[PDB]
Amino acid sequence: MGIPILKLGECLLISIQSELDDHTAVEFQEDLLAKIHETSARGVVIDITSIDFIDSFIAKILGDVVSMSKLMGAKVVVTGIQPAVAITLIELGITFSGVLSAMDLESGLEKLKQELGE
Amino acid sequence: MGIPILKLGECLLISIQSELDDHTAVEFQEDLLAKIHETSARGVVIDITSIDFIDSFIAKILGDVVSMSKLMGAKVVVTGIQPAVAITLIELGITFSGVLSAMDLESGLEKLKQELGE
Amino acid sequence: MGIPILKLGECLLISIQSELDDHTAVEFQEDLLAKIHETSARGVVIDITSIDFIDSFIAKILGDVVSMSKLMGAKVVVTGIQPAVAITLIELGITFSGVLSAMDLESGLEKLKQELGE
Amino acid sequence: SALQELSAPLLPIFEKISVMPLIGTIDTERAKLIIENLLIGVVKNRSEVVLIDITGVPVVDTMVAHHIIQASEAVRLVGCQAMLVGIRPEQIITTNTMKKGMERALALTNREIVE
Amino acid sequence: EKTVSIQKSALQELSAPLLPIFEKISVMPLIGTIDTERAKLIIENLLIGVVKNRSEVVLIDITGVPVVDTMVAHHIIQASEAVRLVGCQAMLVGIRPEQIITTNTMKKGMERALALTNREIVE
Amino acid sequence: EKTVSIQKSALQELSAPLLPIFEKISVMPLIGTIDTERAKLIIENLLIGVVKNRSEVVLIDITGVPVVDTMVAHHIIQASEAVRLVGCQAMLVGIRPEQIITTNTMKKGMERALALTNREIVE
Amino acid sequence: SALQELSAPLLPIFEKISVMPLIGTIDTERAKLIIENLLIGVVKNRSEVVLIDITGVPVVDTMVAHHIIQASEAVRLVGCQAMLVGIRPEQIITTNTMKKGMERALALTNREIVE
Amino acid sequence: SALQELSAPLLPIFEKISVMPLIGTIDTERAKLIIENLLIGVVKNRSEVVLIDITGVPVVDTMVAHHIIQASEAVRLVGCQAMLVGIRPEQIITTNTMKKGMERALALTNREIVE
Repeated sequence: MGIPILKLGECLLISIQSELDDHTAVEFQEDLLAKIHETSARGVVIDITSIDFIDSFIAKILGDVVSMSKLMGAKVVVTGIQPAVAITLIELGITFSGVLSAMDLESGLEKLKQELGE
Repeated sequence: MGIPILKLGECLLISIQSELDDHTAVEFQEDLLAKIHETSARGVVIDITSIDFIDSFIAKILGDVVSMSKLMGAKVVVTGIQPAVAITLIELGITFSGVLSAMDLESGLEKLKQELGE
Repeated sequence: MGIPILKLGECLLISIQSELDDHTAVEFQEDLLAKIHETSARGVVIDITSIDFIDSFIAKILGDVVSMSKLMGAKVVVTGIQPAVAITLIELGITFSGVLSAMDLESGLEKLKQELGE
Repeated sequence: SALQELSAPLLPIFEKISVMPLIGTIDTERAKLIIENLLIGVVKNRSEVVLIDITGVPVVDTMVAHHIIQASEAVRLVGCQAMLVGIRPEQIITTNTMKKGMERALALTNREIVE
Repeated sequence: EKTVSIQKSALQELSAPLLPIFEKISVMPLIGTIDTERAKLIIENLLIGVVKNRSEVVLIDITGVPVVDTMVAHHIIQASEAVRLVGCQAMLVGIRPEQIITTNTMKKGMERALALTNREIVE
Repeated sequence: EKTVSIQKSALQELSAPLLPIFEKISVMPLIGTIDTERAKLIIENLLIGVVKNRSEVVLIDITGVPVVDTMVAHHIIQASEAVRLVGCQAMLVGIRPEQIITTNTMKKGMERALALTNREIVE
Repeated sequence: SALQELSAPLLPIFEKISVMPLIGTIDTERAKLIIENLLIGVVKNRSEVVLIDITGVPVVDTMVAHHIIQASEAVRLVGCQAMLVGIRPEQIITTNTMKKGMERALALTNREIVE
Repeated sequence: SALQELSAPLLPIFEKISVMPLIGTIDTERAKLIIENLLIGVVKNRSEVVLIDITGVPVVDTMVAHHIIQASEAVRLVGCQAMLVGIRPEQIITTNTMKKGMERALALTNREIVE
């Protein structure tokens, strides 16, 4: 009801608009893995460009859906992270390695198809 | 708050989850045509697979942007029409000529990437 | 005195003779870094073949000036560790990985030299 | 006077830093990140040629050097001093000179300088 | 009377399809079955030691102890160098209070399983 | 024996490798386990199905009724293609009071699985 | 018992080790490290194929398979038995059989065999 | 004690003999001949390079050297010492050291080594 999935030749996509609570994300966290069961995948591409502030528990969720989607087989790309979300709030207790971040959704595909699926 | 529209390499992939009324339809109509001039584009892929019922006051709004975007300067394709909504489209009776729709968002981008900008 | 630095072909075959004092190592620590800063090099070849006894702070200082000259931009190696000084590193839990050790000064030259251009 | 620096050569932007030893200028990572996302940011330099020295906390400066990798692309500290590193109480890439720090940055975009 | 409990342990097969090894588990991942790994390890050195495929696609779900099931993935580096882990479930990976190789399905697992043994399946 | 002897009826698996789908029958040899083929033929056409192994290489023995086992081997020519029968034991083939393709071992069945569907093992 | 059984070919020194179940036999660490620079050889296979079991001595065993790397090429523990992988309360390269670890041994140090 | 210092490589299966020069230890005849059929080894080394000296042993050590030629093939002694060859009233191919006995052993069974 606001979070679409528009899979594109074994490569999924994710748009994320402005969220306000972690009760949205728990209904969302099951929806991504329920899609990656229904179709085969090689890399999901999470796009968080439209977010300027992040709850610290939501950063635990968005830091988790990386590792929820690594075990299924697919890679992840957390593309288009803004400054103000990244600079002083992702200095928290993350372990972001092997994440393959990108700059924008057009170049975010070709940093994934250059690695996997081709 | 709004219908999530993203962009891809020289294409736009708008996906529709659900609506409320004509007020959300004119707000989405103002969203897409502004964005296609807010940046540059040549092909719109409208995804309407998640809709099972459309009122006659709404199908003209999806009759507007399927023909107001061609005059704007980009070719359009409305992939994945459900069989329930496809009955009342022509039971009303409006030909989607020049639209060249497809079955799913993967195969929708096959023709549009081929036709303009090979 | 005691610690010569040679500057042979963009490499520093610096040797270490029978020296013992941690205060000499502090006197040594500035001599290696201020040489490679003022004279731009790419790989330092330390040589500790003569030393058979070490203090705990020597393993910290030799644990420093490998990680120190790595941060200055030099793939520093360590050549010819004696057995008895390698025995007393299984108790003092230093973590000499990413230090690129070698066997002797002959093979320790081309091992670094294969890791830079040639 | 608020000025830290910036430049913009061919594809990879990089940034100069002269000597300013304090912590209250956290703008040097704010004004970096608010402009790195504007243009198409790739690997960028720091060039601490004249900087002696940051006193007690470059943790703010060296953890944001990790956070450019999550924003766009990696970073490189070009030419630290012999005393700036002088005690290490706590990775990333580095280079000694700017003239070859730029050279192995164009390899990260796969470009070489022919005649 | 209790012949059901015997031949309940020994239903973790180790068929050798193309000689990496294969395996499959059903829904019984309780802590009493430590033979889910110690009966695949005693046979692992017996036959050829190249990559294992566990294929636990029907196992819903492990209870709270994966440190008998995901410590062995860092322990068949021993005597086999290797290990994958094929097709987890959504509520199964919902258990993450806290690397190794994983794959969506077996027919994509068997492709890169033959990459480590350096062989192709073509024509 | 409340739910253990019925959960162990859901232990006649069908793992799904590369396009020939193979089975692994460990121990369920009595006449009451008719479902070793019923839970095969139903799930045969469910996924995309071609020639199917059985791999009963550790099993002793079928008692007096191969009607449920080897007569139905002619019945998976209907939905699927011509099934094999991999590695009978020496005490099993002695029971012949009374064709079908068979194979001595498990890896050799996959050597002629791809000979049917025209594939090889290269590199 | 002065039993160590070196038996070293050209570059790769290796070892054959039966049951030696005491820390009083620490000399398989001492004689192995001293022999490592008496000949210039960089690969060391281990071959603990017949050894079961050990309880409180991997502190000699694993660390001597760790501190060869600071003096030579990496090592390989060959054929850890099935009653040995369970006792691991706490990496490197390793293998299964003795003749196939030797085939992997030359590949790391720029050599191969032909027929 | 009861000990077999015999590794198990490929077809050049070799051995090692340390100082146990007493005739009661006949197991170096037993645990080599009885292990000889259990794995297919064509050529066979000894490497008795350490023990000095030998008085009542070597009739066993030369009946071993002619119960392998009739078992499979090509035993070879590797590196006898200087005192060890004083008065030997008792042929067999031999060599000088372990790293070069192997290359006269691979070449006997028509196998080669390149790079």
